[PDB]
Amino acid sequence: RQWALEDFEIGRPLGKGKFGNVYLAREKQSKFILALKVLFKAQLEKAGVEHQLRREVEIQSHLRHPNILRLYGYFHDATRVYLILEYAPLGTVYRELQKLSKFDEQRTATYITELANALSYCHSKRVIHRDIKPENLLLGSAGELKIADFGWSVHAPSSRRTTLAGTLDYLPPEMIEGRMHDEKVDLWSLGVLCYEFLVGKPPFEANTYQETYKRISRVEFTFPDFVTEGARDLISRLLKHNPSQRPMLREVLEHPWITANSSK
Amino acid sequence: MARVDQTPRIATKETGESLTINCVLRDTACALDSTNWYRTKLGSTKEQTISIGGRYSETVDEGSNSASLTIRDLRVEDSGTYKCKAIDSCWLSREGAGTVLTVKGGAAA
Ligand SMILES: Nc1ncnc2c1ncn2[C@@H]1O[C@H](COP(=O)(O)OP(=O)(O)O)[C@@H](O)[C@H]1O
Repeated sequence: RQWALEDFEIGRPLGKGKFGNVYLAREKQSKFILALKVLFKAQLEKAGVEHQLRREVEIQSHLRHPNILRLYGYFHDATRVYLILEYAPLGTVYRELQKLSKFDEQRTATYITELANALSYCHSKRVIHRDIKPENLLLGSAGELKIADFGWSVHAPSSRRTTLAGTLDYLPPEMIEGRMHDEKVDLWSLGVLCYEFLVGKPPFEANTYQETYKRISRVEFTFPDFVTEGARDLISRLLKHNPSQRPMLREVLEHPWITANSSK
Repeated sequence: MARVDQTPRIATKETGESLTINCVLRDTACALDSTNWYRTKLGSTKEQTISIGGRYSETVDEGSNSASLTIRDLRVEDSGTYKCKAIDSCWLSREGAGTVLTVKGGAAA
């Protein structure tokens, strides 16, 4: 593999991941600033996810969209794998939500527009994304979000059961109840994120696994009084137990509440 | 001297027929266990993922370092260039040289 560590100057850590750290870096010839994600092979192998990562990195290499984090390339040495990534200078949406507590309708509708645009592009490339979490949404220099999780699928439908994530909070009912799933997961994700952006917490959050499982399966959620009628309409249309009843992405992008509030 | 051998390099089929494309990673102990399939339709510039399901199916033969893609009930729309692409167990990029598929006849009609 042709890139090598000696091609890069390394700067401060950008953060720590499950399998290594991510650093700010620049390529020596062009001085182009980027992020270098370092993963230890032995840790990937320990967790038994190295094969899956190779599948995902290959898929990611083809995706070129302003709201999808760009993978520029990769390389390896005896102990590590290096991913050469687009540097996102404004951090995660997760952190932004921590700082602001809740987003207003303009910021929310604009973010939902960016996600729907990204997901539309993905459909045109026939790749499926799985659940979307705020900690895996990064922010570019102009404040535009970037899907950063490499969580792609090429089986429609899929019976897959990744990821042993943190909670169930971002998973659709078909994924937690053990049924087949496909592109319609997209719309559930948009509903969960739209709610979380406006309210400050995802709609099925609970103190126990049991209660969260039940609320997702039953689609048990309520709105604080300040959530407006248009937001309620969109979110309620998105969070359908039956995936086939969820809207098309075009319907999200054309929803009156989105077009009224989105800056894009 | 590792090479991916993709066959057939050229295929002409009639509508309703089936096509199997094979990709084999030869002359290396590196394993081809992670193959994805891609297509650029004839006349188009957009490469697309071949999503598995419906008319599209795929197999892997770990013992022979191979992978296959089968398209059944071929349609004129299926005409285009097809490639297997993977990152092998040695973290090295592998791609087949491609299958140029032409679907002509046999009834439109
Ligand atoms: N491309 C990037 N640009 C800027 N910051 C990043 C980038 N990738 C990761 N980070 C930061 O590095 C931290 C490590 O995250 P990540 O690589 O997503 O870990 P994991 O592999 O455990 O998901 C993240 O919290 C994020 O804040």
